[PDB]
Amino acid sequence: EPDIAQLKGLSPSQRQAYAVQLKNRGNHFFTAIKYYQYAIELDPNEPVFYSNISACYISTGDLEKVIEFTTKALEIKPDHSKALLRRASANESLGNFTDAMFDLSVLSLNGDFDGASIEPMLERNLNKQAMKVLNENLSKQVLPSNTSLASFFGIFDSHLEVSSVNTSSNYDTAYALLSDALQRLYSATDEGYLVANDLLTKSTDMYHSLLSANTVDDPLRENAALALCYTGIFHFLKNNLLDAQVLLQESINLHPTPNSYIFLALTLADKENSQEFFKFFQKAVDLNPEYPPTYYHRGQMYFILQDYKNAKEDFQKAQSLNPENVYPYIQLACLLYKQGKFTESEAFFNETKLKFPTLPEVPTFFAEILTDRGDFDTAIKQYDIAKRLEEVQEKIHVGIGPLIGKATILARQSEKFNAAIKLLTKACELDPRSEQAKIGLAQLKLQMEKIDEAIELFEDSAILARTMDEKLQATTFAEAAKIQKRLRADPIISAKME
Ligand SMILES: [Cl-]
Ligand SMILES: [Cl-]
Ligand SMILES: [Cl-]
Ligand SMILES: [Cl-]
Repeated sequence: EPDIAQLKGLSPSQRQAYAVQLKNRGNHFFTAIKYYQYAIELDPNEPVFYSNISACYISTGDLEKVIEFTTKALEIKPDHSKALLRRASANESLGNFTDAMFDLSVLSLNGDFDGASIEPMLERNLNKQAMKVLNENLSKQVLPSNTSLASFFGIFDSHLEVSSVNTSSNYDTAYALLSDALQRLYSATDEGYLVANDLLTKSTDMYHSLLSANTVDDPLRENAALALCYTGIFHFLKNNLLDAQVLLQESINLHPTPNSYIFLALTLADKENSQEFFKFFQKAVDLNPEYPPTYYHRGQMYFILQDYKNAKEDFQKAQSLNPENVYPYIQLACLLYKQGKFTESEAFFNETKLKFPTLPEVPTFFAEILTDRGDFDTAIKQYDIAKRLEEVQEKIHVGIGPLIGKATILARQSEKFNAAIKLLTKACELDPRSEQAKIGLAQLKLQMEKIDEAIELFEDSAILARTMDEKLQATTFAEAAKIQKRLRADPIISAKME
């Protein structure tokens, strides 16, 4: 109704004075947008007009307009508390979680606001942003670390496995390759795992071809089942659960074996419903009640489930079937510890050490328990002993586990900080597929303000991580650090961060 174009043609002072009057009218209509817009048309240099309009759009629910006009207020007064809080809210609603965390971060730098009163919204936006990025990445061929692989295959009898290839077929022209793949697998070396993965795939292809012919042997079917079994579990280790189940069932259909059932159970495992897991292991036991790895793997599930009695019996059975394998001893000692029986656990570890004096598995798992007890001094010494034993072994036993355990004690103890960096850097070099090593190193990079390097280690770690929870954890660290990068990139912000 007032003629704004006409008022626009008046002197700056008149326009400024008329604009206050227009804004005043707007404030009344508060009982509005039209009058604030009029005010802005006349004097675009008053943040009050923009902040007032943005309050209108909150009322009307126009989120995009709230962003537009809070931003206009903030261009003039970048620490306008009301505008920062409104823009963060609208941004959170629109799914712009990074922009919400940036404005909430700037807000906290205002000493008028208790950091603790803003942290819950920073945290909520961070978790939303991590889940957004994780889901995007999931929506749009790498092995676990050599340390993890040595651990996974540690229970099996290397010589038994390699010898399980049948040389009596009249049709099997492929078995030398399967024999080679298993020899390389059970070498427990860096080269071994890489080689095993490619050679098991190639073997499986060759068996798929031989099985397609009109003439096939039982010895042949058994070798094909064995290739499929190990290729299946490699799929599982590569986080390809679907192709894992397919090949493992193919294997079982050809020639049911304990390993085939153990590997299938592992692939489909879920502690929150256990029934199928235990049926698969009972069938594995049926196929060979004297096979130690069946009982050991079932004991681990009972352990996870806190069925300590059944876990003890299964580990004892694995132990009695193959007393020369250190793993059932370790788990028995760990079982004692988790039941609050540290003194018995410690005695069991000491007896195990006498039986296996050169194996770093013993001090490594014992150091883990001491760390859990807060006995950081003694844990360091046990990690030191494990590290020295590991370095001199021919095979991988505990891999970089000791370097990680020691660095982690040193890093949070706090001089030693450089010692922690050197340990974790060595660990990353020795076992480049270890997400544990990358994440530990990234945490220290953050503390010395190498944020770009942190981000890269975190993101690489999420791609490496196997479980959804571990992928989400590493994504969360990456997304948090990207916010840090963004804040540090503004020198005014960065000075206030000091
Ligand atoms: Cl007028
Ligand atoms: Cl204005
Ligand atoms: Cl999350
Ligand atoms: Cl080590």
